Amino acid sequence: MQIGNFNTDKKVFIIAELSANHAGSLEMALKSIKAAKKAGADAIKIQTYTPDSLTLNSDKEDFIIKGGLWDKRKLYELYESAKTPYEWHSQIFETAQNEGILCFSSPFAKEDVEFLKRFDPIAYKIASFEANDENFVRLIAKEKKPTIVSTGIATEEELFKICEIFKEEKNPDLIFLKCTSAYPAAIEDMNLKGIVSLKEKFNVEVGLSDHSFGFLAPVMAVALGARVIEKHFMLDKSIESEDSKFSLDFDEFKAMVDAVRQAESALGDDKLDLDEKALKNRVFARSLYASKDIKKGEIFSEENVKSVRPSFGLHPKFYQELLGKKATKDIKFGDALKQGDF
Amino acid sequence: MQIGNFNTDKKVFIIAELSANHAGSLEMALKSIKAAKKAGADAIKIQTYTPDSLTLNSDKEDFIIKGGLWDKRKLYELYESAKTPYEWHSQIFETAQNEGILCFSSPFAKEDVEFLKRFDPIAYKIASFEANDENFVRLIAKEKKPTIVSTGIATEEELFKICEIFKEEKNPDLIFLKCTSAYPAAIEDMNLKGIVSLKEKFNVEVGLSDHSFGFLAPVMAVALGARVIEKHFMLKFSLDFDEFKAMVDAVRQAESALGDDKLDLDEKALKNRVFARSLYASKDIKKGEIFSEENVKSVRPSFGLHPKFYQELLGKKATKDIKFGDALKQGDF
Ligand SMILES: [Mn+2]
Ligand SMILES: [Mn+2]
Repeated sequence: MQIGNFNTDKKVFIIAELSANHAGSLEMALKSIKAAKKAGADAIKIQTYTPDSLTLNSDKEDFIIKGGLWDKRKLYELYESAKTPYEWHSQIFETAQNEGILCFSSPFAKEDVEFLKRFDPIAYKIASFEANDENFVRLIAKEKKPTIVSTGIATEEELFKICEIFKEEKNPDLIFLKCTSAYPAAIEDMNLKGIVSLKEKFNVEVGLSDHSFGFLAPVMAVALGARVIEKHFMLDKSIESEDSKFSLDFDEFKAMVDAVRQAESALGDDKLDLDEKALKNRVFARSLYASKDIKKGEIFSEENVKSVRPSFGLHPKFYQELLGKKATKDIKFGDALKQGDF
Repeated sequence: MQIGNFNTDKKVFIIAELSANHAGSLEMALKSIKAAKKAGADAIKIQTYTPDSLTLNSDKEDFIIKGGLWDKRKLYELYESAKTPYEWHSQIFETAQNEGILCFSSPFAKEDVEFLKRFDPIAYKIASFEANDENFVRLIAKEKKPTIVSTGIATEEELFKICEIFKEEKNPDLIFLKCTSAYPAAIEDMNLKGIVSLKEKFNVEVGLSDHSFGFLAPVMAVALGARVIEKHFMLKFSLDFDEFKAMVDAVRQAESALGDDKLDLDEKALKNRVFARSLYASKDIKKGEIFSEENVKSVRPSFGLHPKFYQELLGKKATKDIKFGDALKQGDF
């Protein structure tokens, strides 16, 4: 299957999430896009929403944040500061095109999709929190583009309902991501084998949305069959934002890309053919040799035939058939047995 | 599957290959066994052979080594110096029990197996070079013990014959290892996907014999389904105590991060579902007003109606006065 011009069955699709790590600056946003391409990412993912896309402008208990940096402010106000403006989208997509990196966005409402259609995005991203919204999922499926869905909070019934919707809307490019929580979350809670379970149960392509640090999660995801890797990206390590705690800077993201690319090539082939190095080591494989001198007409036995290294003699499969036959030639001790010697 | 007292379906069986890294001194060998437990290995594997077990005492071209440290010497001479003497096995096995680590050996001839039977080994190891010897494989398979086999040089036909032999001799504990060559071997040449193919084609347990440095091969092997990791240990391609301990911790890190296939929501996943989408009143709604896009909005948090009701809810009438920002519930329509 293909995302834009990218074959995800040949290379792992590494996505750098621009997220809110532009810190409200278009200059930092454009600087981050070219650096993600320099880091080795294949696509940049921005978030397209307005506060109306996400929540309600209300003073009620449900809509005020508890305990965070916004310990008593509104959800509408939080999403306002972290929003990626519509005004930047023209420059963001064009800057990604100039740098050669792919670009797509994560919408959060119907209005964001209608705005995104003017860019004709190669793919769509459904965040974990919007996965249980069938009407939103159906609206994105009608776009007939590869859709990546985060399964962080979705139940199996909801994941099954997502599949039926994509089959209903005749959209075959559905990808499911396993989510890993950000530290101090423990490694035991990663459950990276859910990548395999997601592929088997729902017959979709699978990937990893990694909010953890290090190489354990992305490197194992490649081995587990994940073909899309998503990591949050920020240009600077002092660029404080709403996601700077679990994001990667240019150095760590480039290092993660190299770790994932090494895993890809180290996955190699299923074929059990003997490589050039394996054939060089097969010289010292077991083979049948003469463990004593054998005159013509003498019969072969355990006493004059021995399975030894190197492999220049008869293959050890001949041992039972060879035993009891008569030598056709004079065989000195240490001679490699050949066909015709018996 | 159980190897001795080790249950291989719960934990990855990490084997430290002592090989000839004792340098011909029993004092160094016993120190290596004590370090394997500190590194986190579950078993140490020694080699049981005499030069007769491997090759012939001959000066002919076939039996002289080319290009190594033994650039023109005999194969018989190399195996004589690198041998693990039979006299050491008793102390080696007794040291393994005292340190709490498992111990088994790699035989290379019939005579070596009969010597090992006095120790009742939990498992046997067939080196790659002996994998094409069906008479040797049949002899080891008849021991009815878990047998780990290196597929480094074995052909597909030979691997099938090993399975047929183990099926013939009714020994079901057959394990195949994928081999990775040592430096200068490239990462591209690893072909670690053969771990899965070995499991699929031959219906055996799979493992990794790693001669490479780093964590790429062992950590990926855990993800690929390997339940045996084999590494050479020394107190050129071996690992010291620090490198082996670092690899063991890396392998155990991979195990815990593998987790479950189960897709149930964990405690952390349930905490984040609070911020899932739900149906709320996006305007004030008087009793008897019909619901529409203008007065119903799917938003965060999740305290309102589940978004599945959006199609059914649209067009129905409110049964009560609903204010803006109110979570929609069953009975509001
Ligand atoms: Mn994320
Ligand atoms: Mn080895």
